[PDB]
Amino acid sequence: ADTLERVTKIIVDRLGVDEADVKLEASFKEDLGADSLDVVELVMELEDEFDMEISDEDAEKIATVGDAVNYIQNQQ
Repeated sequence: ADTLERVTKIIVDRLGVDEADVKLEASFKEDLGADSLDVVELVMELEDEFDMEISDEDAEKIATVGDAVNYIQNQQ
């Protein structure tokens, strides 16, 4: 609930560009054209929002940025 919307504000406001590029099924690089840095970089600020241990290996090896969102619900 607050997690998704929270991450959505972080992802969208960041990799969303015009509020739409954000996509869980997207690899955050070839789908909505995103830089691997800003991508996992946005998931790092995300780990600080809900206090998580997402490292650069998470957002990168994670099934998808969305899984990162699912990663937060797994801690709640």
